Amino acid sequence: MAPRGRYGPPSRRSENRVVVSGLPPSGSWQDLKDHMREAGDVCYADVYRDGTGVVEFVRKEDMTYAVRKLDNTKFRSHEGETAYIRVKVDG
RNA sequence: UGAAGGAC
Repeated sequence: MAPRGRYGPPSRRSENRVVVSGLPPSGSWQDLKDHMREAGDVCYADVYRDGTGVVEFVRKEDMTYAVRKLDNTKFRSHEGETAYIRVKVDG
């Protein structure tokens, strides 16, 4: 998606970010959108390969919704396993 | 996170 082969804003940018912690080592930015889609129209995510990452939606209200209904609930990844996530406000 | 995105 609109690559540049160099450092910079990855692909979808944001406005209303929230952390996603407790994530399995299987997680990635690609799978975070494929699941927070429940909370709303997530458009960007980022991952730190260490059990933490971030995600954002087209509307800031869908974000606080993702850390009140999609916090402390199941999440899934391409590796074939699942774990809870502890969404946070941002950091 | 050696530098970005659909990676599988």
